[PDB]
Amino acid sequence: KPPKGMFLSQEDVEAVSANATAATTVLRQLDMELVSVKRQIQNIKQTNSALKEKLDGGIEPYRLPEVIQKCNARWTTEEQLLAVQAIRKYGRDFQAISDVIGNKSVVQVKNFFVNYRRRFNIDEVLQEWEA
Amino acid sequence: SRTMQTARKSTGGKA
Amino acid sequence: SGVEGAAFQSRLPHDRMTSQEAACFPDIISGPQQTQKVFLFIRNRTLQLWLDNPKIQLTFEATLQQLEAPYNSDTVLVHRVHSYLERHGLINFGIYKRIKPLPTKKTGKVIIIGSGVSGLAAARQLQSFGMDVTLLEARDRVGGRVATFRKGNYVADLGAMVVTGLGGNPMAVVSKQVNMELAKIKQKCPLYEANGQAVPKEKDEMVEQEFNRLLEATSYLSHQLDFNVLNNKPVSLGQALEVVIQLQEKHVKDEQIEHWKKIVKTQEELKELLNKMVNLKEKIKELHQQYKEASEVKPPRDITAEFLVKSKHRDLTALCKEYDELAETQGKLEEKLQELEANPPSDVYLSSRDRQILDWHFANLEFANATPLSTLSLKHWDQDDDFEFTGSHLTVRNGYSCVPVALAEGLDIKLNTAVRQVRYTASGCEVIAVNTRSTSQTFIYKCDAVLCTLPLGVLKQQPPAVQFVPPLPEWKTSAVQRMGFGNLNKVVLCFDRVFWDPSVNLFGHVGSTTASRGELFLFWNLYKAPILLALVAGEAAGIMENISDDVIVGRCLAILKGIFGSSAVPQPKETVVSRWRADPWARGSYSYVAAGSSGNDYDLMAQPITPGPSIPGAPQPIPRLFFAGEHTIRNYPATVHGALLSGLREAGRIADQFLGA
Ligand SMILES: Cc1cc2nc3c(=O)[nH]c(=O)nc-3n(C[C@H](O)[C@H](O)[C@H](O)COP(=O)(O)OP(=O)(O)OC[C@H]3O[C@@H](n4cnc5c(N)ncnc54)[C@H](O)[C@@H]3O)c2cc1C
Repeated sequence: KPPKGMFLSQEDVEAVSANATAATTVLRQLDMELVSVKRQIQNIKQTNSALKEKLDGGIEPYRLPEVIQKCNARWTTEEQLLAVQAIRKYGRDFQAISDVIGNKSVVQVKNFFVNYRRRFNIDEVLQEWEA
Repeated sequence: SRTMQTARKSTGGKA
Repeated sequence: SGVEGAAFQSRLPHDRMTSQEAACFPDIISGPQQTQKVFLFIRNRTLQLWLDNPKIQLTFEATLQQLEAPYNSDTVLVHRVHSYLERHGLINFGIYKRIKPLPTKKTGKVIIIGSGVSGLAAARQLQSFGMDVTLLEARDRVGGRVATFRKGNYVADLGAMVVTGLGGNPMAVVSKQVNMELAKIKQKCPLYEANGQAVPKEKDEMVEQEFNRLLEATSYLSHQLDFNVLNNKPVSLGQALEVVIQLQEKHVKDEQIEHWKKIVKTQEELKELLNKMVNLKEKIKELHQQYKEASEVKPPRDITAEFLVKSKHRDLTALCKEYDELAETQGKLEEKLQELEANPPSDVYLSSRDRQILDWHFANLEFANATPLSTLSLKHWDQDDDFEFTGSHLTVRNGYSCVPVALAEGLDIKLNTAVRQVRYTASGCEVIAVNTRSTSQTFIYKCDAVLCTLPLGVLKQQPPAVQFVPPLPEWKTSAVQRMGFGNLNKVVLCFDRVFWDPSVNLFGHVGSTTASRGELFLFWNLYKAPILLALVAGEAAGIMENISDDVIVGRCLAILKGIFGSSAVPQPKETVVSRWRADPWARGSYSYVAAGSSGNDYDLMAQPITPGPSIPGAPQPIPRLFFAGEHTIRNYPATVHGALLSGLREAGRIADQFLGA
């Protein structure tokens, strides 16, 4: 039952007890620990100030307009040929493939893999992507 | 002893 | 109740028999419950009767008269109870009109050493029991450490000053028997710091709360952690407080560390993230160039070149996604950092001013125990707390001396007679004293019993002022050595005009240093005439005794000028400064429970001495040398009422031995 906010463990008491100036020793160790952590902070905040400078301007000179293209069911030769290349670059990342092609949903791409398996040697293309 | 305190009677440690 | 309140006012449990009662009434306490309640009622009623009119003797006959049935049934029981109460001083103590005048045939002879309150009280009782009593007193007056200053209309006490509550206090009875002008003391006590300015209310309350928390913690350290020995030496209250304060300082520092440590953990997370973002920004830069180049290839183009533009577009928006989700994470860690930067824990446990004000409360503790806190037993300093009386504390406006003077009425008191040697043997005692004004005039008093009420200070004196022959046994002298005998002093300042707040009885002055914390730390305005009274407590008390009155009065006036203004504070008409440690008949102010001692030492001080037999193989002698005084009473040490009570106890023990129970 210690008073609430006083702090008094057997352990901490023994540490200030067992020597004539363990009191003032404990308190200097911690004073130094505190001084050293404060200079650690100055190091790291000054390091981070310099990094936030090298990020000046964001990525806003390098950002690209949103192209909101109306999705389409008919496969052009152009679109088929974009796909076979997209499959060669990206894996089965059906999302990526679709984003490249510009007007095919993730399902349409998924279907494409089965519909043109034989004709676009898609098994050779994924074997080629892995090596 | 503590009982002698008239001004600002200490309470800490007394039941 | 009225019967139950009589028990309370006599420091007795109303519904239970005490140890002292068990001894005289073994048949009743080992007997059936119903008879105990009859006893208890008879006891409580007889006390009530005495307490309702303590100015006249209460006889067994008048007691029996006023009981109803079934309590007046047994008339030996009523006689046994009445006699017990009279013998132990619970009734017919103090100053009262005797009904049947005192029998002129005196049984037994007692010499009482000292005519302070313990001695006077014992003397009255012993006379009333029919003994022949003589008191030897070294001073030119009675009262001892009740010492009242008198000059003109100025009246101020240099020793005992305050009745510490009437609830349970035998001085209540004495106040109905003697005109003490008892006046309630109001609790309100503002502190003024060294500059002369009120401590502001919020700080005052915070330091006081911290003081009591610190004290509570020393108690916790003592009782729960058994922190009572350190370097093979008993722990003092002063040490314990130091340790507790150090651990609060430790925690303040541990808390800062922990806080700044989580600031670094968060800055290092941010560092890692900012590096990740700087690398990705340069990756985005290059990849934008690659898309720019690929799209500057004007159409018409083959499908690999169209793919190049499209694939780089996708890759560049995907990386712009990552960097957007990372600057989210950047923004939240920067908020967390501004929060911790603005919520630091405390810089210090206590400021300089805080520790000064804390020291005032420590000085107040040094006043109470009349000693530096480094001398107090940690475990036992407050061992008498449960017997605190209830009610307001009161000034004795007549001067407390009115009490001993009244108690001296009709007693054989020899003033200016300093006891030098006490001799006790199996056939009786002789006390050898001298005249304080010419030390060659020697006196020899022969008696059956000696009651020693010499102050603990005097008993401690080395080389001794009083020699015991044979020497006191080691059990007594060791107790005398272990007990503390403290010091405390008073500066009385008498003025032509009141320049202070007439409705405030008490005000503090906070010293600049720990060393001087006791120095003129508390002022009292208690009297009708314009008097202020300042205390010198703690380490200051001993040191201030070797400084002149003019200087001490100077430092008082300096303080008071600071508080009320230089033009408001005239030079006082009369001044007085007590020097209790230097007084050869006191050698200090009052006892305290020293480190290494306990309440049990007070009981050892109270035990009478029994001499060896004169001729060998003679039967065991009776006790010859008895002890009373403030230092002899475990439950009421260091007080006027403890002294009074200790006298009553010894008169009874002595009467039991020499007049028979
Ligand atoms: C500064 C101060 C303030 C106090 N304030 C209070 C207070 O506010 N309230 C309270 O209840 N109590 C207070 N007390 C305590 C109270 O004064 C004592 O506890 C009480 O008066 C002691 O009574 P006593 O009979 O035990 O000893 P004392 O009154 O000292 O009586 C002992 C007698 O022995 C005499 N004597 C000494 N040597 C010899 C010798 N060789 N031969 C013959 N006689 C000798 C002394 O002169 C003295 O008369 C205070 C004490 C002091 C010192």
